[PDB]
Amino acid sequence: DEVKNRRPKEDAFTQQRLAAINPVLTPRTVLPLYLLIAVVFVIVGGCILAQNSKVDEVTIYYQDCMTNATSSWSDIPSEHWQFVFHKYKTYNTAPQWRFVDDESDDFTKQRGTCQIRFTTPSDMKNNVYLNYVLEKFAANHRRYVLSFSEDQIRGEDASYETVHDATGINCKPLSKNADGKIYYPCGLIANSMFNDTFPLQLTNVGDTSNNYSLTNKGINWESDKKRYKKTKYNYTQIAPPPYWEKMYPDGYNETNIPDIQDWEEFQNWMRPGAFDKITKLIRINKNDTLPAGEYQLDIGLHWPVLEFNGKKGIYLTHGSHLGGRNPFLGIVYLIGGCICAAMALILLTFWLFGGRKIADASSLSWNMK
Amino acid sequence: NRSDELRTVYYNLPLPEDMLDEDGLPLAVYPRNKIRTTKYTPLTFFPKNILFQFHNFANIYFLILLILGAFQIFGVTNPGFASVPLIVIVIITAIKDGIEDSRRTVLDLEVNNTRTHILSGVKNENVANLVDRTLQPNPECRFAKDYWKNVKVGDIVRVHNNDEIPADMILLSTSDVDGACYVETKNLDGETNLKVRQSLKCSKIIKSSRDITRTKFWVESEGPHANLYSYQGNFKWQDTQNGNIRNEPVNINNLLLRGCTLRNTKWAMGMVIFTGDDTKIMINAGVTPTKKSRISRELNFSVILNFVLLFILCFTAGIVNGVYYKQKPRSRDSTNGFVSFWVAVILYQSLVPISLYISVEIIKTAQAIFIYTDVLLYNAKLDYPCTPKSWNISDDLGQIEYIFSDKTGTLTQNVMEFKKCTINGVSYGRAYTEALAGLRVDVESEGRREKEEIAKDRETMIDELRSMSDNTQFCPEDLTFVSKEIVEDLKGSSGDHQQKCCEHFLLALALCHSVLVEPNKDDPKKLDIKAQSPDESALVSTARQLGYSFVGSSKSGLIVEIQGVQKEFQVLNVLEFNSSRKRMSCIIKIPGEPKALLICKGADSVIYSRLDRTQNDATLLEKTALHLEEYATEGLRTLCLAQRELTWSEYERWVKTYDVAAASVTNREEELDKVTDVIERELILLGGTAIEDRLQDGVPDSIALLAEAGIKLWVLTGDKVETAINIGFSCNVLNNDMELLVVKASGEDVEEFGSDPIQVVNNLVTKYLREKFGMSGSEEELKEAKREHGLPQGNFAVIIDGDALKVALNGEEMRRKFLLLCKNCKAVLCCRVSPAQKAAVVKLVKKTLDVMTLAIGDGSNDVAMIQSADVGVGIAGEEGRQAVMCSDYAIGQFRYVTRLVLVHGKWCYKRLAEMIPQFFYKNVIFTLSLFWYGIYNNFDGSYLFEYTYLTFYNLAFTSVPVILLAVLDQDVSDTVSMLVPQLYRVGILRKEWNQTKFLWYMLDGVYQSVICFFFPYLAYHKNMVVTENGLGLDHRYFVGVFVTAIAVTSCNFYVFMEQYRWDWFCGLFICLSLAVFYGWTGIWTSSSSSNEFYKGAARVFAQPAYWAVLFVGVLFCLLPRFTIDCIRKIFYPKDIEIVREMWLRGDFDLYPQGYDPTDPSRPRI
Ligand SMILES: *[C@@H]1O[C@H](CO)[C@@H](O[C@@H]2O[C@H](CO)[C@@H](O[C@H]3O[C@H](CO)[C@@H](O)[C@H](O)[C@@H]3O)[C@H](O)[C@H]2NC(C)=O)[C@H](O)[C@H]1NC(C)=O
Ligand SMILES: CC(C)CCC[C@@H](C)[C@H]1CC[C@H]2[C@@H]3CC=C4C[C@@H](O)CC[C@]4(C)[C@H]3CC[C@]12C
Ligand SMILES: CC(C)CCC[C@@H](C)[C@H]1CC[C@H]2[C@@H]3CC=C4C[C@@H](O)CC[C@]4(C)[C@H]3CC[C@]12C
Ligand SMILES: CC(=O)N[C@@H]1[C@@H](O)[C@H](O)[C@@H](CO)O[C@H]1O
Ligand SMILES: *[C@@H]1O[C@H](CO)[C@@H](O)[C@H](O)[C@H]1NC(C)=O
Ligand SMILES: *[C@@H]1O[C@H](CO)[C@@H](O)[C@H](O)[C@H]1NC(C)=O
Ligand SMILES: *[C@@H]1O[C@H](CO)[C@@H](O)[C@H](O)[C@H]1NC(C)=O
Ligand code: ALF
Ligand SMILES: [Mg+2]
Repeated sequence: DEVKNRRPKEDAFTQQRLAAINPVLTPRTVLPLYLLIAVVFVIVGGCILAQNSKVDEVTIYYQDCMTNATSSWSDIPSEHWQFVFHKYKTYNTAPQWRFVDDESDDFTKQRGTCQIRFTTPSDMKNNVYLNYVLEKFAANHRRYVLSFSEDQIRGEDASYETVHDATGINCKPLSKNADGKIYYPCGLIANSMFNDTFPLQLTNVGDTSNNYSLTNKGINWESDKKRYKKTKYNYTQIAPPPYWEKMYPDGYNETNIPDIQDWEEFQNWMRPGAFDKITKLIRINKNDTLPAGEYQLDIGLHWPVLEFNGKKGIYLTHGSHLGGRNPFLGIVYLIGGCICAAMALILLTFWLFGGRKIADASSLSWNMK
Repeated sequence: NRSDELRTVYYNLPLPEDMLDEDGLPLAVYPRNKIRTTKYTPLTFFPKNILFQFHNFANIYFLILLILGAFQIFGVTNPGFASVPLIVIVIITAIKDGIEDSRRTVLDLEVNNTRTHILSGVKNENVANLVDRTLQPNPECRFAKDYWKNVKVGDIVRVHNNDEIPADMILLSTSDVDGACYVETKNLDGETNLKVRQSLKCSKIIKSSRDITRTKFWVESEGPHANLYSYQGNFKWQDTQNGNIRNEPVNINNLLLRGCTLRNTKWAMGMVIFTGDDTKIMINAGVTPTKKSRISRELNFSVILNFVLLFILCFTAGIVNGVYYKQKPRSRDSTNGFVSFWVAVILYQSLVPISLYISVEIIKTAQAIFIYTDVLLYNAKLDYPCTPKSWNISDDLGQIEYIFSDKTGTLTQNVMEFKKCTINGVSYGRAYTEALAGLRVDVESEGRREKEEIAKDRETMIDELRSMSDNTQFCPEDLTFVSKEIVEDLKGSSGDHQQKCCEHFLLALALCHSVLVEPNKDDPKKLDIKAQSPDESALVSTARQLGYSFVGSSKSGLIVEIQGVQKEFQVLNVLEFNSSRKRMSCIIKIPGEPKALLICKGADSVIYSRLDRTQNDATLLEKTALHLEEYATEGLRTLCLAQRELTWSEYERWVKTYDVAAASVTNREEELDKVTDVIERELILLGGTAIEDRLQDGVPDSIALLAEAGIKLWVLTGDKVETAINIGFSCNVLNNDMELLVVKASGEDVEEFGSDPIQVVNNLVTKYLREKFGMSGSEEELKEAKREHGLPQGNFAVIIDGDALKVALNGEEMRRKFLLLCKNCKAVLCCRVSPAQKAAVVKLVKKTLDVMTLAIGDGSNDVAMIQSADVGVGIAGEEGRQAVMCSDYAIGQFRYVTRLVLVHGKWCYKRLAEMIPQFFYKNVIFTLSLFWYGIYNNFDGSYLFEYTYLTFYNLAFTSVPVILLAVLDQDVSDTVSMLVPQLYRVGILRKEWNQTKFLWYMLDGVYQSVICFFFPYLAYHKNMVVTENGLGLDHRYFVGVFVTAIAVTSCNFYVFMEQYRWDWFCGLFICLSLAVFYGWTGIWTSSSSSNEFYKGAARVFAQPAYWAVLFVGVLFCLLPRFTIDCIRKIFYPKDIEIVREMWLRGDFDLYPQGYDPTDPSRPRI
């Protein structure tokens, strides 16, 4: 003899029934937002401007000291110094500067000492920063940035393979010298180390009795030292970079290994610049307030700058809660607030004077034809 | 394929027992019965999928940059492992497509694992007077278990009632004499009536199940010769009395197709002839194409535009190297130009991030799973929700402008009934329609009142009939009659003439029928009724309910029980309904004084032509005629009844002329037609019956919504033209004042336009386009018809036959003229259309006037246009399971589409239209920043950001908000979108997304990147020491991280602002994305593997200057676009914000989220 569920899930999320708040672009609820944003940000921009014009700074350009100075104190050409002081807006007070030659050194391209005497009509509120600024010196090229090896930072005895045949981050051009001694500082970053001997003190002019001394130690993050350790090489396979021979005619002997841990300035130079203008911290002061008066600084010139038409100078600043002194933030805040207010007012006047009905149920597309 | 070389298969000629080869013929090429409805072959799937994915232009350039990235001799470091994102995206695409194909294959397997049985137990020749009564049948014959997997040419199959057809079939033996079986071709066409199929005349005498295996013969049959209704076979057999071979030819009429089903036959054995692709459904099916989305084409156009941007940028960026490279300054230590360009292009490698296609497929899969899980589309009547089969197509729905439907299961179910009748100009029965909407806004209250009145009338009709007497088989499941006056006019309160007329009308309603009465196999008490036609079954059920039950088919007469008393009539002759006659008649005899009675049911035109107009009272006929005309112009389909009385001599000479003319041989058709004409020229009409077909739930309102939303729809019909016409009038599609521009090729018009159909249709189209409306012309007309994108105008209707449409579609001039005519019209109906014809016309309408269409339908015939419409949707359920094989989507019933396509389509069409600008903004903001930074360092090719950023940013930081905006966006509420579907006009006019919009966002991104770079750079430029402590900065990576944080927060805020639905979900992910950005930066810099930074968190997030620059960047990223949008809102107010404001004001407040079409009782005021 012959003989011949699947209910879907019902949840709030499954049916897309979540608590929603549809935004509304009606003027009566968005104009207050415009007004409050405009006023709050224009007043904070004004506060930024006020906190920005409260710091003084001085820049002195001495990249051409030998060709323009004499053995006596001479006035600084106008294109080599720029002052900002909130106390005095017309404080020109052209300082003086001179150069003295040293015959003990044979590097005729860059040798000697440049002395700058300058006046200060204000005081530095227990915070002094002396920096070296550079221009027309490209320090961000692709191979230049990578021209170093992180393995040497830990102090391990890297081999030629580990420094030249490594991954994309290695010192390619200056891995090895002519004889075959591996560089402990390898690459262009360490080879382009600067040769401007900055003093550890300030030579006062008015009060030569108690003239103040600076301190370049501790100018980097304390925790960051935990990554940089002492060299652990065999004091025989290490040679200085070819541009470092002036500091070591023989090289590294048994008692001259440069401890990276306490060398903050070299580590600071290991942070290559990004733009055409480059400056790093080299002198810091937080012990005592710097008083007003005349001050003299002596700088040793061994690092060539003019051979590539570059420029160098010194930059002294008290510092501020907004870093260096710059009015650009105040300008953009002010212009943003002003343009927001102007746009709000102009949209209001079109909406009122030349404005139609707020909403019509018969103005839609199908309602003409 | 195979056309000639007919296959000769033996039967009842056993092979020798000592050696067998399990066949009677040598080996030949054998198409397998397995039906492959999937996309790609599982064995050969990878190359097809890759080549389909290879057709884009972004993945190929990713592949070449990974390949050429290593071919450069010491130019860039060897990738080694920097190639896995391409691998993972291609394998995840392959896995998704493989899961889709796995679902298709498991569906095919569960279809093909049905049940079939073939007899065995005795020695078979293949696999283990005329009639004599000497051999006793062997009791070993039992039905075995068989599957559709192993059926092939050379096999016999036994099929019973309520079973489908395994393949193309030849009728051998049926349950009755003469071998006549009844089949529905519903999957092939939407005909209502059963289809008659006669078996072989040689096997019309065998009765017992063993007598089918008592004669020896052989079969000569040809293969599929690529035809639809043509077949030639030869059955040859040897006689036992004399030695000779006698043959019989077999035409198409004996051939049974595949996509059919057997009704009203207990058992039938047949011979398998065609297997596999030989079936007509496989011929008309197609190849189930890739079904590739439209938006991806212009997405690839945008991608190649970005490639051109990269090429033009690096063609002027790399040229600066040479004016400084060969010049001063230098204190560091052609082919060089080419390597500089190469390093620049590998630097700017993220203008088009790889995440594009993976994000697109993730969004599409999320949309598909949400569509699947949507409970508002669940069809609880048969436990099947809306299932998206192909998940690649979930974005094309927004541009749906044209709708193509069928009659098999789309517009209506397979049920009809009786509602109204005219007896002597008196109406009986009442229904509910919307025909009073416009004869002179409040129509819902009247509709509800009428529905309540109909319900009350039906209830009281049922009550009166159960109370006045106890009918034997009275059940309310088929009582569709409403009018109660029938009882008191039968009681005798309606005079004598009207009483007799209504009594005879009711009697004739229960006599003219081709139905056979059979007892129910479940309960003998309540016998079931199985008719040769659905309208006949409905009429028989109504007659059973009204107390004139028809039981039994005696040798001379039929049993009729009136109210309980049973009597047998005396039927004399029956003339069956003919497709060309449009009339079916019966001749019976009543013993008094005996008298012959003729009653014929037919079409209105034929009934009115066959009448006695030469003498009459000029009142009854005129009132009946006016009732007929009013029903026709309301849109009712009806039949008419004509009787006549004959004396003894009249009956005698009628039967004499019948026996001498129609009972003859040699083409008795003309003689029978002449006899019927001469006997029915004189007739007396007695009234008319009206058949009514029930459509799907919510068809008229759905059609109205689609029409008012700008989506002008079409309906393509099958069986007959009058069926489609009355269906259209019943629905709210065809209006009475609407002009019917009927287009027929072989109608009665020919007597004044006789020529070939080409010239006939040319003259018709010229007289249409010159007289009523002047737009004659082709090229200029097409140019003007390109630029409308949908508008309902013209208020006319066109009806076209299959031959007319094919002769207008063959030629290109005819095609464009028909396209112009159909664009001018709004009610295009196509009838007698073959699957190939409708596929060709849908291809033409898709190509010319490029518009994205839909082919909703049901059956095995509509696939031809389904696979053409580029969006696949079909009616699933117990009624149709064959179109859903190829359809992209498969609905429970048509009532879902009218919401789905009207809501989700638009939704996604906007969601993606917003996601694409966000995705091509989030990469420009990252890449043009590097480009701008390059101007310092002079395009040397130095990274500004961390090496891990270029691979981790687009994958973790700014990816989540864009994806969430694309997926969980809600432009408007579903209820409000359904209430006002005019919003769909934006998808109709495609103004939302285009090249101008792309250029606007590209300029905005360029401006954004300009700001995002120039702000921190100008903040630094004075001193390089803006950090509140000096102590060391200036490194390229720190300015890079500042600008990347600015860019990512700007992108997140911009996505949040552009999002139309601010919920606790998208905002939560935006906040967590910002938090994870900060946390990952901190945790990466506070680790041993932080080689360069080692201090990023302390260097970045401890500095008020960083917060100030972030805030000012937020200002300058938000204000410009915000104010432009605010200005545009007043300048060119898009309808979206106006409807949103109206919604929020409270207009649509009392309306609940759960919209229901069956609730017109909303208290508006
Ligand atoms: C290698 O060992 C060296 C001996 O310790 C030393 O290099 C330099 O050796 C000279 C030889 O006496 C020292 O003296 C020089 O400087 C003094 C002034 O301090 C002069 O009076 C001497 O005449 C002579 O010019 C140097 O002081 C010494 N260099 C340093 C930096 O101390 C180093 O220890 C080793 N080499 C290096 C490069 O450090
Ligand atoms: C002496 C002059 C001619 C050159 C030196 C001045 C430098 C600092 C200025 C002057 C002209 C400037 C260029 C003007 C045009 C362009 C093209 C632009 O798409 C990238 C920036 C770039 C390349 C500028 C770079 C800086 C530039 C070269
Ligand atoms: C070199 C010249 C010819 C290039 C064309 C520049 C001018 C004509 C185009 C480029 C950008 C355009 C502006 C883009 C944005 C807006 C803001 C809108 O609210 C008013 C129109 C306005 C102000 C357009 C005015 C015309 C415009 C300034
Ligand atoms: C933090 C600290 O105490 N540093 C001192 C330093 O001031 C001193 O000059 C030096 C003498 O060798 O010894 C160090 O330990
Ligand atoms: C150096 O500068 C001084 C001061 O202006 C000037 O007089 C002198 O000519 C300069 N020397 C040059 C240009 O060689
Ligand atoms: C202070 O000035 C005197 C001038 O004779 C100089 O010798 C001394 O070195 C100066 N102080 C310091 C700390 O150098
Ligand atoms: C003064 O400066 C020295 C420089 O080494 C430092 O060690 C000391 O702590 C400072 N004194 C105070 C009170 O800060
Ligand atoms: F159902 Al058809 F042509 F057969 F529309
Ligand atoms: Mg219908």
